[PDB]
Amino acid sequence: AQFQCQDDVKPTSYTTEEQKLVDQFWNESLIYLDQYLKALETPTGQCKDSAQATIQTYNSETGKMQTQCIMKYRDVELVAKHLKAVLAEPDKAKACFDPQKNYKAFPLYTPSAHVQNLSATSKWINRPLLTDYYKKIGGEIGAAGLELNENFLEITSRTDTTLHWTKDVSIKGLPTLWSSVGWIPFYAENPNAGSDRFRGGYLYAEVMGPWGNLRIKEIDGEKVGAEIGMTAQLFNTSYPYHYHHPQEIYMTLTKPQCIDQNKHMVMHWDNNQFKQKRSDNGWTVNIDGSKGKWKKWFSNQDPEQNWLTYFERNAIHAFHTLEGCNQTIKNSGLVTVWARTTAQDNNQTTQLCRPMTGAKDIKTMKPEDKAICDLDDWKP
Ligand SMILES: [Zn+2]
Repeated sequence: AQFQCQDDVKPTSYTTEEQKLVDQFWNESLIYLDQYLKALETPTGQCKDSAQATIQTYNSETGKMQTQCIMKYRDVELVAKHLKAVLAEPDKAKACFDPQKNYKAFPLYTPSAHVQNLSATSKWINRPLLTDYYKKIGGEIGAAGLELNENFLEITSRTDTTLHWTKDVSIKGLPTLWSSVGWIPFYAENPNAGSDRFRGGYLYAEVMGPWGNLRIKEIDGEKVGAEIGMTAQLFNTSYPYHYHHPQEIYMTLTKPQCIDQNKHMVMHWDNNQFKQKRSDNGWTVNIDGSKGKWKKWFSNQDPEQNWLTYFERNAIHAFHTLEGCNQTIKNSGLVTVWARTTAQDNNQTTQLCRPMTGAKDIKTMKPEDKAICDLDDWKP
């Protein structure tokens, strides 16, 4: 196959010892990608040819969860094809690999000096520390950021990888990958993103994709859609209702301490539990989960049974860690393998829904508060 790298991939020269730090990063990236591919293709549940993914947590017609074999989505098949191409010719793919040591597009971080010391690669890359970043921010957002990032290793290690992976893709098994990939406090500065604690308590990182360490534009002329990485969300937070054009895949790593520690919702935008009004080339979706009505909509996440979900375009979703033993645990959260399948078409923006009662209630958003989601049409 012929690989074309993204535009911001600038060939570079490494010293002998530098090249060893890049190679360990690269080898664990390949393991991660290979395990990702096996997780897509290995049959689970009642699916014969690929993994069984949740696609709606509440189907309005059956009143039950709704499911699909994930490789039936053409975009997922293409991700699998391009991962196979990478794994078959890794020296060619490596030309598109960059540790992002001096990456200009925006700041990338390492949680803490403790995480930085898990690998010589991370120490050499020497990203800014999130512990420093949140100490400067201060306030309730900083307090949450410090809690998450000072305990990042313990939170991201509380994972059970033995059921749907054949290798430990967590920070314990791939410490160079997890300590060296660029972590992003994506909501720390977003005044629309719900509570202060959720904002300081959220992180994601990208291994492969238009902003990852592996940045392939095209393989054999096909636009590479795959965007693959990981997320960490601190316990006792609620990720507000949100949606976007690109399809999305989540694989739950966290082993929960109660069945309902980590709840998620995924609902198709035209699900009859919501109210939809056509807007200008879009839809206004009103969500009313008040007075207990939201509970039907949320399902528990765990790394054995309910480990995999697939989000069709503009599907409304939420990640909720307020219930149950979230009022009792510490140094915990929700950690996942995260991916999108169509990162190079349509609008990549993660859209946040807004409270029906206006901006005054952003900081208390949770599944029971009424919300409005302003969806936009996407291109066929
Ligand atoms: Zn999403």
